[PDB]
Amino acid sequence: VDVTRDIVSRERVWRTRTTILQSTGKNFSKNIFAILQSVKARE
Amino acid sequence: RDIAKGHLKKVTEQYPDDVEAWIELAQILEQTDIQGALSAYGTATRILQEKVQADVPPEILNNVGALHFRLGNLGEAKKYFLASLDRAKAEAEHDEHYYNAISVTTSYNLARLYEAMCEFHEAEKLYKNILREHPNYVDCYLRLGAMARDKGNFYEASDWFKEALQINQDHPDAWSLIGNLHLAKQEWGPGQKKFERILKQPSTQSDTYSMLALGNVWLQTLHQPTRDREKEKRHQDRALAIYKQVLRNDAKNLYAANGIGAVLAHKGYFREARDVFAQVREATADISDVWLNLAHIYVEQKQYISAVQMYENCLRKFYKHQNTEVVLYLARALFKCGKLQECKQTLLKARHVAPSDTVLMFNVALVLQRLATSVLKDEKSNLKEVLNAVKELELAHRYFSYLSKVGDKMRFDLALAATEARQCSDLLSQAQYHVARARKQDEEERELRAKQEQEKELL
Amino acid sequence: YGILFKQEQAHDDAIWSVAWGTNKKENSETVVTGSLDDLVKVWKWRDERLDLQWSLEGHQLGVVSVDISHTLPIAASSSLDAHIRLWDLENGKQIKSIDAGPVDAWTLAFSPDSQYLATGTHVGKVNIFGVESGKKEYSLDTRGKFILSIAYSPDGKYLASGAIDGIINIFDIATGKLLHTLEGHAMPIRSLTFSPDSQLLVTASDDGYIKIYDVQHANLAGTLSGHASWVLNVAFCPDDTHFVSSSSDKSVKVWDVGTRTCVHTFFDHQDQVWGVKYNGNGSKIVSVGDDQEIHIYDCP
Amino acid sequence: AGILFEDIFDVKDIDPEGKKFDRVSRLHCESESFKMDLILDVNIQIYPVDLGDKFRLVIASTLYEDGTLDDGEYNPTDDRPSRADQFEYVMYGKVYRIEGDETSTEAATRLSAYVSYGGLLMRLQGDANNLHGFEVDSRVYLLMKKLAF
Amino acid sequence: ERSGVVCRVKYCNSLPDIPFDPKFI
Repeated sequence: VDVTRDIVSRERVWRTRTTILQSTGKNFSKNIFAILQSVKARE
Repeated sequence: RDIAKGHLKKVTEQYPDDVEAWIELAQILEQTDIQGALSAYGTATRILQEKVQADVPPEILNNVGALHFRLGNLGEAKKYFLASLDRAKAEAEHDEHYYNAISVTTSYNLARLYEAMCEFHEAEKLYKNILREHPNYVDCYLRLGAMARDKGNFYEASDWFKEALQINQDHPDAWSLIGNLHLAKQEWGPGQKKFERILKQPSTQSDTYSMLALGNVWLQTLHQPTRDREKEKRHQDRALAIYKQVLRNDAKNLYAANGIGAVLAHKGYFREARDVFAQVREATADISDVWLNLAHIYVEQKQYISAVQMYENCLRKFYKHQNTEVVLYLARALFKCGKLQECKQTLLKARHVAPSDTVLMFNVALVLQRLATSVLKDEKSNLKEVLNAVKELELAHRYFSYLSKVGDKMRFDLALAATEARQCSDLLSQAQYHVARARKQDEEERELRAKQEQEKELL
Repeated sequence: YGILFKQEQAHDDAIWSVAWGTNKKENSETVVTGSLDDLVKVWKWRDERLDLQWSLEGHQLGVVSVDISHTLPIAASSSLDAHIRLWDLENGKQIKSIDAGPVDAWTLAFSPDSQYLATGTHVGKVNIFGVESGKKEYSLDTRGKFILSIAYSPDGKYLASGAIDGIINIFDIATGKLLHTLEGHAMPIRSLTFSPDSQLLVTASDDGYIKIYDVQHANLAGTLSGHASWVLNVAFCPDDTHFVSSSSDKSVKVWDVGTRTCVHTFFDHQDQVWGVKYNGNGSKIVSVGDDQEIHIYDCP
Repeated sequence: AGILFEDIFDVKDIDPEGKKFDRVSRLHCESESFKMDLILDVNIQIYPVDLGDKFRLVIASTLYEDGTLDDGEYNPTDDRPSRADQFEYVMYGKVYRIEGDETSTEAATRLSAYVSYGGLLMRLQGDANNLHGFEVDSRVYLLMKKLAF
Repeated sequence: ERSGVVCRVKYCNSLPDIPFDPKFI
């Protein structure tokens, strides 16, 4: 029906699964993978 | 959007008969702070009334009620959605703008509110009113099964979820909810991978939610004594590879580092777990996982305060204010008087909602024996205490008898209770000793008070 | 609707149970409380004031339930200690101590005749002890998981039991046999009571739906979205016009038993409400919770 | 180590009394995992904060990450691992009072550790177990840092 | 005592549900 394309085309959904899993902070992986590699190097 | 913001800051100061400027303001600010969008729709509502007597279109009262629905103004958002419905109903000639779709979205948000307004029945009825008029809608069909899922994972919740998938198999949300079905009963540990690898096709791929659900179902296989069989180590390394992958594609994926720190903690790298969980905490400490993992790192210092603080913070929610697992995590280093005697209280509070568990009935007995031997070994204790300790020891012995007949255990046979029974018998002998000590101290205090009373008679 | 009375620090520990006599008889001229601090405070409620009348002790573990004889100012009290103890509310002495043996006993259920006393157990049966006897007279052989709740009808015609499987086991106290089994729930039934007329049977479930089945034909009379949190306790007034339900979220709702509409929601509990009970007339409603305190809502 | 106390905080008021000074504002802040309370004066001129600003506050006994005690003299010219290197606002001050709800018989449940950072005052108030690291007339460093969240 | 308390201490982390966002238009 057109009711589907009537709504999915105007809707303005702002949040979804991935936006919950993502940090909104500035913690990228430069400060994470660093220790991840260092502890492997200790092994 | 930055250019849209900087243009809107130019239209906001000057007043060239601004009419839709606040609409475009709120249309960006609904991702940013929700109050800015609210202020913009608030002023846009009145700015649409000075030129003519024209009613507010339903789309604005709808968007503002949708803003307020995220807030605690649930009743106010409800009035907004009611007014949007009444207004969209009045749009008998807006067939181009499709007033009907506007009423559809408004009713959807309204049933979502009633679902959220502790009124599941109104949400049910509104969702059915969308089904009866438009069975090609998904979320109305899904939230309905969500409501029934509260009562149980086996009602028409599960059916409506599967039926939704059959109509729209390429709907990642319905599919994810499918895999969420199997998470109730974890007996589908290894077999969930097939159902999880369905939509892992390249057209879907980079679905971080599936990848993480995979790493989670893979992590559940950890905490096994088969690590020396080179079986859990490979599982750890595999999940670590998953996490590294979802890290390279999403450095901000806090659940990636969450599981990385989990496997490091299972590695005993609790300091490496500590600071990765700390970075998670800094980014978003609100999630139920950090309140646990962080407390489990702090408690591992044997000294702790934050652990019980974080256990308290996670229990603040109404979800499971009465909870057994939190007390099982907390029942640790139980030897301080405020840990021993208090943990009895929290074990009893847990058991009064879950009396059927063996582990509560076992740990309450272990803490009882810990206290009883903390006063029936050497202590020149208070007199009433040695009367009470033998009572507690008797009840511990009764539990020791009752536990031994139960078949199923905490995946660990309780055959080792014989040493608890021996401790019980020798604590009983110590009770029969310390009650003699009790009477000697009794006569001591009586002669002390008498020799004081005589001094008072002298005065 | 409002709060008439409140006490601060009415107990030193969570009030797990409260009972108020509902007859015209003197048994209504007192309040019995059971809390985790092992203080069975008998309050008088004289002068429309919650005086403390007796302070009974001796329970090893905290009081899981208190129930007042429908015929006398006497109550029975139970604990996880499985020593069910009985008291006279106008002398404050101990009558007896029904030792269950192994430490598996649960909430109590005073018969309206005040002659039998049902108890729950991890075996799933409902052991009907005798008030003046203490011996296990007869036990309903309806095994399963755990009898989390049990209740006597004001006239004594039926008897229900809340399992951990959401299996209402409608017993018959007049013959001792399982007649119906209402399985409209899958959540652990926390508590239930009988209508003043023994016609409606409310079921308090962790799913938050206070569904209200029927007993005479064993059918659902309608759904009721009661709380988002677990429904912990639910009592009827005596005139049979409304019923309150206790949540796990500090609310108390005055649901209309006829319209299934909340006519008032109380919010003067600082922690979650273990129990609620009416007066002899149904105006004063006592409520108690983890906040160790007692609140008397007035519903004229 | 020398890390006396740490928590997540957020600013919940500034200058409730009105702005008594121009480069210094009272911050009234709350902790989040311990729900302790803080009244801190910051140099609001070089380190501005607003209501709702979230920050890490690590009150430490010494700056050095090896925990070696400083002599309390300002020196610069130093390589040594220093906690300051990973903060934004660091102050040095003298704990000058520790009030609490001591009774005559049983101990305080809550303490209020008062610190003067060369005259910029701080009161940290909460359950005593988090304040056990404070003793009156002891040197401490504030080491706070705003969480971008 | 001869032992500490028995505990299946496991570093768990769940996943969030679908947010079912209100349909702004």
